[PDB]
Order: sequence, then structure tokens, then C-alpha cells
Amino acid sequence: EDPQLLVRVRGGQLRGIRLKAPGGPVSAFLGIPFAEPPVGSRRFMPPEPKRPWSGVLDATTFQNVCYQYVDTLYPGFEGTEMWNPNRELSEDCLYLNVWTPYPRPASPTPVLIWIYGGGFYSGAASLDVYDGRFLAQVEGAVLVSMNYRVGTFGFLALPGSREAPGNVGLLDQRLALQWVQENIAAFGGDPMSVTLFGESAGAASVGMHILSLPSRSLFHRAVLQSGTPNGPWATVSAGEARRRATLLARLVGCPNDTELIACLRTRPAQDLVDHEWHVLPQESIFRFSFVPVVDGDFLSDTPEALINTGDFQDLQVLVGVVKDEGSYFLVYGVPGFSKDNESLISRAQFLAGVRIGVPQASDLAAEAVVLHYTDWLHPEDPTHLRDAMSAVVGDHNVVCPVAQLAGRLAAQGARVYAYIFEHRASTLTWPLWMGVPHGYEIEFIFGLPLDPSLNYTTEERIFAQRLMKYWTNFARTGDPNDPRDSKSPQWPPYTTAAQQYVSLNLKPLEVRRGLRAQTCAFWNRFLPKLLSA
Amino acid sequence: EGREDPQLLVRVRGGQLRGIRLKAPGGPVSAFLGIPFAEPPVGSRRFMPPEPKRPWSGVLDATTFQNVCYQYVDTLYPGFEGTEMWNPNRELSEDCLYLNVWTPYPRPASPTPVLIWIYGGGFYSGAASLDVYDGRFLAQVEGAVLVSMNYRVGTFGFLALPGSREAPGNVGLLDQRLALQWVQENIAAFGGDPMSVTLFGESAGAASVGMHILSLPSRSLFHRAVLQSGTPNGPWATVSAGEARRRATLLARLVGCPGGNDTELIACLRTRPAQDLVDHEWHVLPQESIFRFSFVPVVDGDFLSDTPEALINTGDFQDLQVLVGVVKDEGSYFLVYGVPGFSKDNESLISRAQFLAGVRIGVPQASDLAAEAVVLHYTDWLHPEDPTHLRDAMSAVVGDHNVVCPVAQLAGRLAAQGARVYAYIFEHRASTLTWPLWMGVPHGYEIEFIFGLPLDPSLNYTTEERIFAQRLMKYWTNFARTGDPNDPRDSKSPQWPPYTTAAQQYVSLNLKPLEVRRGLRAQTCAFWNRFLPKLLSA
Ligand SMILES: CCN(CC)CCNS(=O)(=O)Cc1ccc(F)cc1
Ligand SMILES: CCN(CC)CCNS(=O)(=O)Cc1ccc(F)cc1
Ligand SMILES: *[C@@H]1O[C@H](CO)[C@@H](O)[C@H](O)[C@H]1NC(C)=O
Ligand SMILES: *[C@H]1O[C@H](CO)[C@@H](O)[C@H](O)[C@H]1NC(C)=O
Ligand SMILES: *[C@H]1O[C@H](CO)[C@@H](O)[C@H](O)[C@H]1NC(C)=O
Repeated sequence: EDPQLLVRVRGGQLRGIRLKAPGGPVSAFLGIPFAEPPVGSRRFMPPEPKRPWSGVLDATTFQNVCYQYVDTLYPGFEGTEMWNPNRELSEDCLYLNVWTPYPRPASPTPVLIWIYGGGFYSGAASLDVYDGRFLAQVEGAVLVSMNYRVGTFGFLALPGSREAPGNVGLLDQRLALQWVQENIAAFGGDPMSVTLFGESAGAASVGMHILSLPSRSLFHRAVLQSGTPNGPWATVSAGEARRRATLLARLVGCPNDTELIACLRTRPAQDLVDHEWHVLPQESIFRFSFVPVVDGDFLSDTPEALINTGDFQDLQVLVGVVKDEGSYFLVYGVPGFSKDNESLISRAQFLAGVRIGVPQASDLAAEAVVLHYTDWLHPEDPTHLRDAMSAVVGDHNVVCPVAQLAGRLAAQGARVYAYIFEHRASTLTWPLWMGVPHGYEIEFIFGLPLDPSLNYTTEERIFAQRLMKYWTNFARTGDPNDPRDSKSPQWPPYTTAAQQYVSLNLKPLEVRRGLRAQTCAFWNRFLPKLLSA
Repeated sequence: EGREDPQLLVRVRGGQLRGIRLKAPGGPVSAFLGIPFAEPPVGSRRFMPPEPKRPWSGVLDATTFQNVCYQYVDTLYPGFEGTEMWNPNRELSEDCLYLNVWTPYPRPASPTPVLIWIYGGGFYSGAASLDVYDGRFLAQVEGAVLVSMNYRVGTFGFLALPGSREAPGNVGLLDQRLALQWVQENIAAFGGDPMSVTLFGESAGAASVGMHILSLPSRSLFHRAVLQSGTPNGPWATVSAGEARRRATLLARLVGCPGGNDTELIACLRTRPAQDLVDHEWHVLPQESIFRFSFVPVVDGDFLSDTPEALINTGDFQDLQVLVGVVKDEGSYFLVYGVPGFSKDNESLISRAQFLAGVRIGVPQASDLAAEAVVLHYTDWLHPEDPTHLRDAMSAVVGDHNVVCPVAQLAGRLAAQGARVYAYIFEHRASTLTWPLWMGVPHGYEIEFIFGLPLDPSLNYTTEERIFAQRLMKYWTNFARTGDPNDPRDSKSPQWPPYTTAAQQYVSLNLKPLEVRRGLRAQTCAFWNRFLPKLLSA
């Protein structure tokens, strides 16, 4: 019995497992329950604290993946499979993972909590790209990741009902955060230094913890990679959630909110997932059926209203985007696009893709989009049209929401650092035209290149080490700058006046000004005036 | 006769003329100034189409410029050259339908291609007698026959009650056409070739050239066309029948007025002293505005069979050769005539607030939403409050909306419809310019170079400006002669390629050799020419 692998938490005893990282051992405690299994009649309900247990609970393996849709577009293809569930699917999935160095920290150590993305319809903390061992072994961090309910199970809502009040997947996260507050000290973690970080839907979740008062006492800093609580895809109104839930019920034969939710509770899990995509009001991409809902509770108002009026002093936040946010989504619904060819399109197809990429746009607004993104020097060149379609999607859904959030935070007291990630992995399995797709910074932040068997390049390794530095230095301090590197250039804070941000790639940090400034003014300032009138 | 210069005596359809031997720096030229081409449009002829001049007896003295057509005179900066050089330099009169002719001295052996100049000035002003329109340099240096005519401006030229007999509108343009017919009949007696006639003009003169292209009876009167900083399409050059009616009716009220209605109204207007009409001209504009002119050509279904926009979209322009272009800072001149914050006597650094106010004035026809779109497009979002950027952006809104984008629309529409198009941007600021630096190269300041004024040593231009002026004179005349501004022998010199839809090439005109550029302010003009109409159409 290795006494390093033995921990007592408020619920009982755990045995972890000692894992090998290239630099040495780490302690991993995987599959720790933080909630009672949200099964049977607990479906759609807020999570409850895990009841205490007897003896020593085995925490040496990843627990099950929250029940979710599994992608089928490219069966067996690594670029898609890497995001697919790598454990068995179950509604019994409320478990979290903790990595710490071996031996466990002598002093209270800063905590990074990872919240996975996946459009609020998918994801799991057990994926290889979320492997905590590198950050724990190299930077000596305590790293925590939890599972939270996705799809219908996490976000199906009949707003105002007692038995599907919505946002329970967010409460899943929030409960994990309390668990960390109550227990992390036993692992060597410093509960008074907790940094949330997440990507895509995970970034949006982090954003909603910023905006939801009861979460604020459970963390001190936040990182939002490629995602925001504001924006077109991350929330729905109460009216729209009620519409989609009522529609899905009709679709599965169901049938008072109580009775509708009761029949839904009788339904096998896959019966709900089978119809998940069928409740979107328009044919669209970068749109998800069951996401957080403006309930007047977890979200007191819309994210837009909350960022416009919130007070963010004593908050430090790190935000950014990858070079080609939109490319990934095009192969999933836009005619003309495939990963198996260069996806050179016509003007007509670009017009049609915009109605799909901006599904809520009036004829006029879509006209405005096409006219903005067209290169009038080369209005018909397929290579431009292709790259612009990608840009429309990326800017509409990520880049401009990020710039909007960065802006409101800095202006309202927050300390903000912005990046754009521009390195494309040598190992990337997607075609060249997709550039640096949504999601491909993660393997670097988590330190995967340090694994020699992964066949990354020497420079990609040096680069990954630099990113792990920025992230952990940010966790430690709220400032991603190494306090030992006495070298210009430094990473400056994003402000409303200078609007500085840095590029992350193989070359040294470069300071740029204005994050898609003109093009985001179009999305952030002009379009909303339009679609109204 | 007997004891006068036998080279200055010429007969035209209406009678005998005595011209004058002028000195240009490189030699003498023949000028025939103040040749009448129409009966005086005075009395019961005010507002009427011109009647051709009745033959005179004896030798008409044609040694002096004739009266300037009755017009508003600028009072913004009194005694200031930058303003006064455009003001009338002869007596104002409704009796003003005269034309001028410069030819080599002695007159040419073989028939010589003719250039006809149509002055600009918003259709409310102008005169062929101004210094910057002096044909002596082009005549002496290039051997050209140059003709400039006076045409009626303002109320006298463009007041219309559409459909009536007594004020059908567009009579100012009919004055021009009649001068063009005069050239066809008479120019051969000066050594001019009526089979090679090239129109050129700047601003409203440019737009006039455009309208002759679009009007059928004009088409047989010329062969090639040059449009400098102006277009018949665009927001200022025409008005609907309804709008011209409204403006004419309003102006009548302001002066005391009041066959049936229309006949009596116009009859009353003809009892008014010319100055009374001029004094109320600016008061009929629907909004507070710059780059808008009260009395302009009207879309009448006659001279203009439809809107210029419709005509250029749906026209056949096979075998038409056009040179078009713009100056670097089309809008700056206009800001000092209306937009608060702007003056020639300071740097005109404006606030964001002043910019927003200025946009409403420079784009007076815009809804609040359209106005918003303009402000959002022209704002620098890295420096949205920088007074220098807002200053220059104001100038660019006005210049793009009124000139640069209409020209781009015209050029692309013509090139796609068969025309041979050549396009330029004029970027040289005269060393002698009296306007401030901030105004850059303003509207109208290529003209003195096209006409070769830097060849006058007394004018104090630089040596490089002389060489530059000579290049431009060659471009324009080579184009007049061939339909191609390039010198057929000088392949060593960089070439001026035609403007196409595919490549959108144009050239820079400055002290340096020709530089070819692609894209006539393409993104920004897609905004004005494609998006903006869709908005206001909702
Ligand atoms: C790349 C990283 N990403 C987030 C973790 C995983 C993919 N999920 S996605 O939302 O990004 C794109 C997608 C959307 C709808 C759909 F049906 C299939 C895929
Ligand atoms: C500079 C060249 N230009 C055309 C020849 C001179 C005419 N002035 S203008 O029509 O261009 C601008 C203007 C408008 C209203 C006003 F009251 C006074 C001036
Ligand atoms: C320039 O002069 C004009 C007129 O006097 C005035 O409206 C404007 O405020 C002045 N601007 C500056 C920069 O002083
Ligand atoms: C690949 O691209 C072509 C057009 O370039 C498109 O027709 C096709 O749908 C794409 N993929 C496949 C193989 O279906
Ligand atoms: C330029 O030449 C001299 C320079 O002082 C001067 O006497 C003359 O008047 C100037 N010419 C003009 C047109 O200003």
C-alpha cells in the first residue's frame, strides 16, 4: 500500500494510481463520485451530493462517459474519433478526476479545473487530450476535471417546472467546484487558488460561472479558450428551450409539465439522443439543441445583459481563439465541403452556406454578410470563397463573441489577456485547407507533445512547454508572464484603448492590436441594428 | 479687309469672324473667342431650348471672351485665389450662349482631331473663359483644335416643370448639344476634323459628357469621351421629374409666383430679374447638404429616356472609348461649405460627434440605419475617436459617395457592356495650391495640368510639374486621336492597360512613371454600389 496513493475526503477513502509521465511519476485519482447518480427519477434534476462510502473506494480508472450522441461522419478517422467517448456510455457519469505530482505537494498548490467542450451535447474528461499528467508532472500543478451531463440529460428544460428547471449540467460543474473547495486540500491543492479553464462549450461554461453569483466563491481566475457565454450558440431563451423540449417529447411519443417529463423519464437514453438534432428551428451548423437556458436563476438575465452591466474588478481572465475557428463545422452540413478534398466552392454555394452558417439572418442581413466577406478583387475565386465561408462561421460564433467579451471585461474592471493560436500541428489529420481548426490548441496546453510516442517535433515540444508555462503562471498569479524571463516582448493586458493581444506559434510572442476590429464591429455593432428593423 | 492678319479671318455658317493671334510659350496660336452659336435665351426664351444663332452681317470680332451665364457667385472666402479662380471672369448675362476655338497658328494643313471641353461647377456655375480652361497650350504643343462652349446653368439652364412646353428641363444640356452640332458643321473651316471629336469635362461637365453618351441624338456628334471626377449616374447629377417639379414650384413661391397652371407660373418667373432667381436657388434643397445642387438635369423620358443608372446597366457600348478617373481627395473641398468643424484656415480636426453630424449632411438622403452603416464602415475601430482619422474619413465619405464609387460603377458597367475603358487616379498636389495640406489633392485640381498651365513660366510651377503636365497632355491627346492614351512608339515607357471587369486595372497619375493598380476602391464601393441601395430599398 503506497501511502501517497491513499486519500481521505469528506465522503470516505480513496485509492489512486501511480502513473508514468516522461519526466517521472504522478498521482492520479480517477472516477471519484461527486454526486448521486442522476438516474431514474433524478433525470433532468439538479445533482445531489454523493453519499459517504465504506472501505477504500478504487479510484484508479476513468468512470463512464455521460450519455451523449456519438459522431458518425468519418467512422474510424482519428480527427473525429479523438473527440468520441473512450469509455462506456451511462447516465451514471457524475465523477471527477484529480492529477497531482508524485509525491504529493508539500505546500498548498494552485489548482486548475478543466471543463471540456463539445457543444453541450457531448464530451468527457477521460479523452487523451485532457490528460492531466503533463501539467502535474512538469509544472507541479493539481489538475481537476469532472464529467457533467450533456444533451437532453444536462440541458432539457421546461422553464419554471420543478422537474426539469434547466441548466443541471452547469450545476453538475458547480457541485464539482464545491467538492474541490471541500476536498482538494487533502490532495495538496490550494482551495484559495482555483483557476477554471475550458474550451468551446467549456469556455462558455467558465463564462457562465463568472456570470452566476453562487459560482464566484468557488474560483479566483478563469480561462476561456475559443468560447463565450455571450454569442449566438451558447444559450437559449426560456421560450425556445420550452419549444424544443415539448417538440422532442412529441417526437418520442410523450405524452402539466409533470406528466410530460414523467413519460420522458420512462424513455431509454438512446431514444432521446435519436431525436436530439431534430428540434433545431433551422438547418444550421454551429447550433446545438440543448444548451444553457436564460432561467432568471443560474442566469439572472442574458449573458449580453450581464457582461454589459457586471462588475469585474479583482477578476483576471485569459481568452483567445485559434486561427481557423470555423473550418471544422463546414464539413458537417455545408454543401461543397469535405475533409477529403480542397472544398473549392462556387459563389452560389457560398451564398447558400451563409444561410446555414448564420441561420437566424434575414435575407438582408445575409446579403450584408456575403457583401462584407466577398473579396471584390476576386469575387468568384473558389479558394477565397472557401476561406471566407470558414471565416463567416468562425467570426460569427467565436472570434467576435470573444472580442465582445474581452472588451466588456477590460472596461468593467477585469484584468484580461488575449491570444490567437496560429500553430498547426505536424500530426494533424485534417486537410490543409482547414488550417488550425477549432479545438487544436488543447493538445499543446495539456502538454501532449512531451510524449515521444506521439511523434510531435522537437520545436512543437518546446512550444508546448511554453504554453504550459503561460497557463500555470496565469493560474499562480493572474499573469501569464514568467516572472524570471526578463525579456521583451512581454504579454500585455488587453485593454479597450490599445486592444493588444499576442500570437501563439513557434516564433516568439508578437504583440498585435485589435482583434478582427473592423469585421467584429460589423457583427457586434451593426448587424444587431439590422435584424431588428 | 486689306491690312490685317490673313490667318485670323474665317467664315462659319453664321458669317465672318476675326480671331486673334495669341502667344503661348512655344509659339503663337489662333483663338476665336465669343462665337455665338444660339439666339440669346432672354425674355420669352428663358427656360426654353436654344434656337440656333441667326446669321450676322459683316465681320464679327471674335477676339474677347463673351458674357458668363447668369450664376451664383461664391462668397465663402473673398479674395482668396483657391475660390476666385472658379468665379466668373466676365460680365454675367442671360445672353451667354457663345463658344471659343483655339487652333495652331497657322491653321493645320490636314484635318485635326478636335477636343471639346465641358466645364463643371455643379450645374449652377462655371464658364469656358476661366484661366484653367485656356486652350492655347494644347493647341500650340499638341497641335489640337480645342472648343469650349458656355451652357446655361442654374434655374436658367435646368429649372423644369416636366411635361410642360415652357420649361421642359435640361435646356442647359441642349445648349451643349447645339454647340456640338455647330462643331460638326463649322470646325472644318479651322482645320478641325469633325470625324474625330472627343468630349472631355470635369465634375458636372464630366456628368454632361456622360449624358451625351446616354442620349441618342448626341451620339452622332462625337466619337470618344473623357470623364474627369464626375458621372451621369450617382446621387447629385440628376433628379426625378417629381423632384424637379417640387423644386421649381417652391422657387416660384419664394419669388412671388403665383393655357392653365404651369404656363402662368413660368410666365411669372420670366418677369423676374435674373438675380432674384439666383438669390433663392439654394433654398429649394430638401435637406441640409453638401455636394447637392438645386437645378440639375432631370430624368424626363426624353433627353434621358430613363435614369442613368438604368441606362448604363442596360446599354450597348460596343466601340465606345472612354477615359475616366478621379483625384486623390474628391471630398475635402466640399466639407468647408457646410460641415461644422471644417475650415481652410485650420487643421479641421473634428470630434466623433462632429463626424456623425457630418455624415447626415454629406449623405443627406440616408435613413438613420443607412447613416449608421456609413459611420460603422468608415470608423477606424482601433482609433474611433482620433480627430485626424475622423477628419480624413469625413472627406472620404463625401468623395466616395459622390465621385469615386459612381465612377467605379460606371467603369465596370461600361467595360462589361463592350466599351473600351481607361481609368486613372490623379495623386499630384500642385506646389502652387492655396488650399491647406489637409485637403490633399482636391476636386478640380488635375485640370490645370491637363490644360498645360505649368508651361506658363510666370505661374511658378516646378520643372517636374512642366514635364508632368506634358505627359498628361500627351495622354489626353493620344486618346483623342486613337482611343488609346499610350504612345504607339514608346513601348519602353510603362503602358496604360484598359480597365476590365476581370482585372480592374487603372493607373496612378503623379510625378513618377505610371504605376498600374488593381481595384478601384473595391471593398468600400461594394458597400455604396451594392449594399447601400438594398438597405434604403427596405
Ligand atoms: C473539435 C472539438 N469539438 C469540441 C470538443 C468536438 C466536435 N464538436 S463541435 O461542436 O466542435 C463540431 C460538430 C458539431 C456538430 C456535430 F454533429 C459534429 C461536430
Ligand atoms: C473645385 C472645382 N469646382 C468645379 C469646377 C468648383 C465649383 N465648386 S463645387 O461645386 O465643386 C463645391 C461647392 C458647392 C457649393 C458651393 F456653394 C460652393 C462650392
Ligand atoms: C476651424 O475653424 C472653424 C471656423 O472658424 C471652426 O468651426 C473649427 O472649430 C476650427 N477647428 C479647429 C481645429 O480649430
Ligand atoms: C469534395 O468536393 C467536391 C467539390 O469540390 C464536392 O462535390 C464533394 O461533395 C466533396 N466530397 C465528396 C467526395 O463527396
Ligand atoms: C512667382 O514668382 C515670383 C516669386 O516671388 C512672384 O513675383 C510672382 O508673382 C509669383 N507668381 C505668382 C503667379 O504668384
